[PDB]
Amino acid sequence: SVFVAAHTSAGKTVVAEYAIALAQKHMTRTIYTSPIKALSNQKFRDFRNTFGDV
RNA sequence: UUUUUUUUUUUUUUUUUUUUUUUUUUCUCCUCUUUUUUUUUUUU
Repeated sequence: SVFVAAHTSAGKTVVAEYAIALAQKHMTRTIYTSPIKALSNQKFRDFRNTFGDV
């Protein structure tokens, strides 16, 4: 279990997409929670063309 | 000078069967009178 306290936004997302890529090697599922509508779809768009299905 | 968030119309389909109209009651029952019975025959 990891807690992160930093300042840059995308810098914290590296471990997030590390876990996301790690799930498909484990065949499990992951949930991403974004408590704002604009950011909720930006990560989906970022990871759609990047890999897999979101 | 009034921001931000609260998903939606149950899943399933590629199961066998070798009979035949109907169907099941009603009891014994005083017949009145000119008769033997006439008769061939011919014209259809």
